[PDB]
Amino acid sequence: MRHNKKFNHLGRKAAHRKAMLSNMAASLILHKRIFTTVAKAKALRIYVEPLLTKTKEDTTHSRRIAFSYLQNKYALKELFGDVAAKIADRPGGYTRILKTGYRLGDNAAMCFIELVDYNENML
Amino acid sequence: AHPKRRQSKTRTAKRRTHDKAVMPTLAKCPNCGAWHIYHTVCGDCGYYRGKLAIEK
Amino acid sequence: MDFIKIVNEEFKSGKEHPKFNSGDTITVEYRIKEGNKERIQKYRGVVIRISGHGDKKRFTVRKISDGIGVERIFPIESPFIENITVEKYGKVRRAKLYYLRGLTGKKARIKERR
Amino acid sequence: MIQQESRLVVADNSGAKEALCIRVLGGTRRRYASVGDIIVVSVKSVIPSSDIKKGAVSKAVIVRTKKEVRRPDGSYIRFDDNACVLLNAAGDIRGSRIFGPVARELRGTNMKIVSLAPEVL
Amino acid sequence: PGLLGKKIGMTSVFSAEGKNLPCTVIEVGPCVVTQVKTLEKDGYSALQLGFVDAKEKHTTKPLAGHFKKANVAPKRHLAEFKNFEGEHKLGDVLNVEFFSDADFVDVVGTSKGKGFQGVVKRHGFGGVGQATHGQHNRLRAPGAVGACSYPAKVFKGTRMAGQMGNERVTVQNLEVIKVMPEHNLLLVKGSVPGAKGSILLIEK
RNA sequence: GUGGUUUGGCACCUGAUGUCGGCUCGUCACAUCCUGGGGCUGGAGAAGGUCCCAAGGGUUGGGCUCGCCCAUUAAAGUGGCACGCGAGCUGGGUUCAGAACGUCGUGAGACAGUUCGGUCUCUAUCUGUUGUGGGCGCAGGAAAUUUGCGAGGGUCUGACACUGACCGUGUUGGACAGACCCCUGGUUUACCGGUUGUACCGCCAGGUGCACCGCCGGGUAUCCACGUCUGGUAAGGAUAAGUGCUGAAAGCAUCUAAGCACGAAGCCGGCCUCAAGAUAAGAUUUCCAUAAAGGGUGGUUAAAGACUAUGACCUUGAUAGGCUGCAGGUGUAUGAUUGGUAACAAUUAAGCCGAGCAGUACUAAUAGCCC
RNA sequence: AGAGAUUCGCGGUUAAGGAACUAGGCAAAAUGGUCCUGUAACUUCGGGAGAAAGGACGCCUGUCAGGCCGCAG
RNA sequence: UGUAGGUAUAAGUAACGAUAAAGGGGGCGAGAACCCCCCUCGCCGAAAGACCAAGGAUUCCUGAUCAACGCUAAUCGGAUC
RNA sequence: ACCGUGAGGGAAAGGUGAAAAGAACCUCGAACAGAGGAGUGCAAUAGACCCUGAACCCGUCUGCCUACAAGCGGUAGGAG
Ligand SMILES: [K+]
Ligand SMILES: [K+]
Ligand SMILES: [K+]
Ligand SMILES: [K+]
Ligand SMILES: [K+]
Ligand SMILES: [K+]
Ligand SMILES: [K+]
Ligand SMILES: [K+]
Ligand SMILES: [K+]
Ligand SMILES: [K+]
Ligand SMILES: [K+]
Ligand SMILES: [K+]
Ligand SMILES: [Mg+2]
Ligand SMILES: [Mg+2]
Ligand SMILES: [Mg+2]
Ligand SMILES: [Mg+2]
Ligand SMILES: [Mg+2]
Ligand SMILES: [Mg+2]
Ligand SMILES: [Mg+2]
Ligand SMILES: [Mg+2]
Ligand SMILES: [Mg+2]
Ligand SMILES: [Mg+2]
Ligand SMILES: [Mg+2]
Ligand SMILES: [Mg+2]
Ligand SMILES: [Mg+2]
Ligand SMILES: [Mg+2]
Ligand SMILES: [Mg+2]
Ligand SMILES: [Mg+2]
Ligand SMILES: [Mg+2]
Ligand SMILES: [Mg+2]
Ligand SMILES: [Mg+2]
Ligand SMILES: [Mg+2]
Ligand SMILES: [Mg+2]
Ligand SMILES: [Mg+2]
Ligand SMILES: [Mg+2]
Ligand SMILES: [Mg+2]
Ligand SMILES: [Mg+2]
Ligand SMILES: [Mg+2]
Ligand SMILES: [Mg+2]
Ligand SMILES: [Mg+2]
Ligand SMILES: [Mg+2]
Ligand SMILES: [Mg+2]
Ligand SMILES: [Mg+2]
Ligand code: NA
Ligand SMILES: [Zn+2]
Repeated sequence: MRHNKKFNHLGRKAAHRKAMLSNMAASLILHKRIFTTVAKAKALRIYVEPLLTKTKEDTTHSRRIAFSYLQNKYALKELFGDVAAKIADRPGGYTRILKTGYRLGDNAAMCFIELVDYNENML
Repeated sequence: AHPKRRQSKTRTAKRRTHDKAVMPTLAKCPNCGAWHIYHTVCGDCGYYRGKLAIEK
Repeated sequence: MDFIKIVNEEFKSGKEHPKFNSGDTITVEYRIKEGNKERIQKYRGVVIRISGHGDKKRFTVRKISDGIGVERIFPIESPFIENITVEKYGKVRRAKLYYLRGLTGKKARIKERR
Repeated sequence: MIQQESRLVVADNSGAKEALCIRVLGGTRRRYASVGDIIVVSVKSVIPSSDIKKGAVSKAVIVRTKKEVRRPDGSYIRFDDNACVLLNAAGDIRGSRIFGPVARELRGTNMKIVSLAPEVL
Repeated sequence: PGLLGKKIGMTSVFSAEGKNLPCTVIEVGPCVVTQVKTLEKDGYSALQLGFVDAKEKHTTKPLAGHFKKANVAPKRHLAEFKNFEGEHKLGDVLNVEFFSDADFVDVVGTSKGKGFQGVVKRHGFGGVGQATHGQHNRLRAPGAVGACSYPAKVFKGTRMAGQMGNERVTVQNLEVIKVMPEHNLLLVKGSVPGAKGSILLIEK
């Protein structure tokens, strides 16, 4: 049973899963849109949006707490600069997931996840 | 552990009754005019729900 | 609406009590029934654990009588608690003081706050 | 929660020090005994020059238990040891003193003579 | 007789004489009479009741017409009850004051679902052997299922692994503690089957 | 005379019908261990003996290896099912190769003997069983609520008190089962904290990786028992053994042949669950073709789930997430004042998390295609 | 690649009890480092012996003492 | 329980060979989970790093090819020329 | 060839057409991967594994039957 258990293990050990989520968060912050499997993107949406909410308080404390998740200097700089400037005044829902198709090698369901403020044609 | 008898052609086909290939869920593009998977970005034009999503 | 909150308000019992935390030393006055004449008993000891939600909390008090450790779990809302007095305030570094079981004498002391 | 082969501290002034529980009385497949329950014990050690001898089979009533016990008023009590008091054949105390506290549950089980203890809780 | 209800949760209260009691809170709520069944037309006497208000977006046209005949707003859950001590017309309301004089009630619900379960959890099987002393791979195994070549079959009713829970369960003789008609609330002593939000049948 | 459960007799089945005891899971019989109803007694009561009716449910844990002993219990029943069950377990015993003692033999070796050691193979086809779906039928197409032909389950029992007892009474446990998580207690590789070694971010601070989740202390929801509630109960009807009324055959008698009262945990019911493929396919209400009359495919998902199936919601929407607040877990972060020579201590007041609850369309839920 | 049924393999924690398990404590748990005390019967005088059984252990300050922190050095 | 060759059944089933682990962005290409480049992560490190000998015998480098071989695909290879 | 340290053991495998005249060129496709044409030829369903081309085994289409039915699957009756 898994009644009211609310995160995906993603077929990995806990340390591997946390490392992969941190890497995906850094990749999404650096390149504003990335392509990945649907399940991984849905886990990343849970993981990464509380991290973007921490940039609404530009302090040393919030920078350090964000760095505890990220451990990436360039990602931290971009996130507390341009990403924060763009996602100010948006009350959550910073990301969007759109499905695209299937892979040749394993028929994995594919999608891309992006930040809604860096897509112009989607208003 | 071991089949006592070999199966007849009829028995084999009766089991294989329920083997089938799933039909994809295809929607028509009202503007573009082609097939794409429902709830999925139309890869020919890159549009999704009337808005451009993937810029060629 | 909040039906559980309504029920708890409707059946609310007990009395107000002073604030206390784990590590404090308190005395509880408990009403008991010795056959027919209701009496009041005093239980003094250290609070080692508080758990629960809101006014439905339970707290555990540990004392030592005749070299035998005794623990009592009380509901905060209990109508049998006549009075709670905080004899001294203790300084600790954790919520649950389960390490006090394997201690006795001067090794089980807790430093006072002020 | 006392069962067979449990070891208890004898909490009276009869010569016995420790006892081993042989049987929990009161029904087929009855597993656990609590405060106020009657058990059969074997004496495992005595103080020198004692009345009862090491290895004797006797009856006892449990007065202290490590597992917490619930009262109908919503409160609980637990002790640091499991302790019992020996009884003779009729059902009276074999000794004259009780060491340490005793649960208040002992009052309704016809052990008011035990209830003359240093503290009833 | 009885009404429909929704389980909210559990709490603990103190009775008048200082006894701690575990209580279940049920929102019984107003139930409306949607159909009346007769010996002369249906073959038995019963009252059909609807419980939770539904919008037109979630009501099929046959159900909408069925409600329109009884002149009531559409409901979400319907159930029949029997042996009412009185006469009740089509489209009238019953509330939790119906249980004001009752002392004990029976609660019917659907238990929580466990999915596929083995013999140890489903039936309390002892397990084969010990965890050590030569154990290979039968720790949670059923053991023997038959008695050799004289029956030469497994009997019907043999206890095996399978789906556990998610089925209709009745609990009888739950004491009523309090009825709150101002909130449509009923307090019972003990536990009722099902998860929070599940629909119950409360029989007087 | 009966049985085939002991020792035998016969040699009819067998290019393998492959093994004692124990474990697990049962199922059946009654030649009844306990509980229920009775006849007799060399039965005063109290318990006993013997016989009859009765198989519903129960019928402990250890020291030893059929039997003895210890402590209990209402009781610790007897048997059948390839001496039930090794393609379910074990391998203590037993058919094997090593070795030793006693005895027998010139010897190779042997033994009503003894002793230490000594590989238990197989991916389930058919049938069987437990669960769960697809198709069609009933039926021209449907959404609901149902009746019950039948099936399964449930059925145990102690102590005490009032009137060496009849009877009647009540007050309470043990075991077993179902549900549940307010309480107690467990888990909690979500989460929080302390700390050792090492590496990196020139240095330091602050973090982070690895070392069983490094180790240690805690721990919400969920899942649980050691926890909490609930239940078993009477006897509605026909009866068994027995007790009687009226009464001929047989003018007397007779419980019976025509009749009538009783009388059991046993039978049929009441109670719980399933149940119209019950092809004898039942009944009642309402709606009827295309948009969202009904569906399918699809999407957001769930206290529902192996896959399915089922539940909620799909933009005149709170379905899930995010966001803002709480319940709650942990326990006072970073920094600054403040004291100390320092290791550190106090204030600012915590910080982090929040699987639960409430609010809020920021994100994702396109009626597109097909019956 | 998903998903997170049963069951199995390898691991972790567990209230109260503590060998009641079993042919048998099989397996697991427990012990474990350095230094200081202190070590029995028996003996072929070498041993037994690391018998057994106790105590100290982190950081700071000062010529072992004082102080500080933690459930635990 | 006969022999060779071919084809079935079990069955789209067992399995795809150490639980050291992967994520993303670019490139080439008809076609990419797996090929090439970059960033991040993880594993070994008295080795799973670097050498001598036995044994092997062109497997070494480059250009073409993806039929067969590689327990998947492959634009890649200790594969073919 | 393969197998074995070695002595030694020890396979499978023939056939286009009279004549290579062995298919210029076109279409689909990334590609002959394959096919459809065109052309050669008495014949290409003689197209390179090529004469003939059986069975077991595997498909498609057409006709009739089949979702209340129970055992060596046939045999003798017998509607539509
Ligand atoms: K979260
Ligand atoms: K049979
Ligand atoms: K046997
Ligand atoms: K029945
Ligand atoms: K809870
Ligand atoms: K919890
Ligand atoms: K054979
Ligand atoms: K190349
Ligand atoms: K030819
Ligand atoms: K020819
Ligand atoms: K042919
Ligand atoms: K036939
Ligand atoms: Mg897995
Ligand atoms: Mg780790
Ligand atoms: Mg299939
Ligand atoms: Mg479930
Ligand atoms: Mg077990
Ligand atoms: Mg083994
Ligand atoms: Mg095993
Ligand atoms: Mg003969
Ligand atoms: Mg044979
Ligand atoms: Mg067998
Ligand atoms: Mg031999
Ligand atoms: Mg050995
Ligand atoms: Mg708890
Ligand atoms: Mg334990
Ligand atoms: Mg413990
Ligand atoms: Mg033993
Ligand atoms: Mg045993
Ligand atoms: Mg060992
Ligand atoms: Mg053979
Ligand atoms: Mg199979
Ligand atoms: Mg294999
Ligand atoms: Mg597999
Ligand atoms: Mg060489
Ligand atoms: Mg090379
Ligand atoms: Mg390949
Ligand atoms: Mg090469
Ligand atoms: Mg090619
Ligand atoms: Mg031809
Ligand atoms: Mg030919
Ligand atoms: Mg029929
Ligand atoms: Mg038919
Ligand atoms: Na939440
Ligand atoms: Zn379009």
